[PDB]
Amino acid sequence: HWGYGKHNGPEHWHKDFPIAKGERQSPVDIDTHTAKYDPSLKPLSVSYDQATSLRILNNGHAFNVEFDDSQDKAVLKGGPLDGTYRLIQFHFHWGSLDGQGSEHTVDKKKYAAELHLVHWNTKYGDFGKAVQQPDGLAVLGIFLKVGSAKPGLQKVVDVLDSIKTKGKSADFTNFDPRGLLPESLDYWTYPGSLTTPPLLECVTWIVLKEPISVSSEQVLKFRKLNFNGEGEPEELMVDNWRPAQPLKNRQIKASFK
Ligand SMILES: NS(=O)(=O)c1c(F)c(F)c2c(c1F)N(CC1CCCCCCC1)CCS2(=O)=O
Ligand SMILES: [Zn+2]
Repeated sequence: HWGYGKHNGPEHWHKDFPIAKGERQSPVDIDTHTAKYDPSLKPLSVSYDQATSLRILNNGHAFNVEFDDSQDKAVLKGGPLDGTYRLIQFHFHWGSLDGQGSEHTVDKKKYAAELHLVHWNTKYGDFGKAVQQPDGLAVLGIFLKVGSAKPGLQKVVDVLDSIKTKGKSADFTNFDPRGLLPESLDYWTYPGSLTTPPLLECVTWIVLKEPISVSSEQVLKFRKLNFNGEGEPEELMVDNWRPAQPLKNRQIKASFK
């Protein structure tokens, strides 16, 4: 029953998930002036050359591209991380309008969408164990602005009509997530949470400074998806973002000056 509506949206989630009011919730606004450059932060190591995509799923929240995570095929290392984190899936959040849709904001600026590449710390053995740990996940967040198309996004765009409604999936092999990355891997980082229920406080967030551009047509195709299942009243899948949460007793670090 949680969702993004008037009667079941972010404002309501604390009743079923009291951690919603916790000490390390995400997303947050990234105040670029008060983020501290940390010269000890390492470059991010994104190793996606052996990624094995399997499937794309509409789970009633977003669309989700899932990978084989039963071996170290696509991993994230370095940056603020001390472990080796395996890619399990990516998904997006987006708006009804080009001027909203991101979860994180930058100096209060909202982007049209935000890509989340989810990785789990291999020292915990499975994803289900990892989400129970304060250093279980590392989510790489990438902003999307509307402008020129992103060619490496088009294969995703093109399959969306085959997963229009909740519970639909489609085979999605040989997708290369390197086509979704910007030129720079400069980043901000802070400790936070899942941005959807169950809102677990298990995530090291790494948000890239440089957005990617996508076209107005690419994001318009995201907005054709449905929150509902087939045979139910149509509800367009838009505005599936949680707003910025209190930073509380946290410092956002920058890898760059
Ligand atoms: N936004 S976020 O990056 O913090 C985030 C996340 F970190 C995740 F790990 C997952 C998310 C999710 F958003 N989702 C959304 C799911 C999470 C809970 C299970 C199924 C219900 C829909 C929402 C995809 C599955 S998931 O891979 O478990
Ligand atoms: Zn997300």
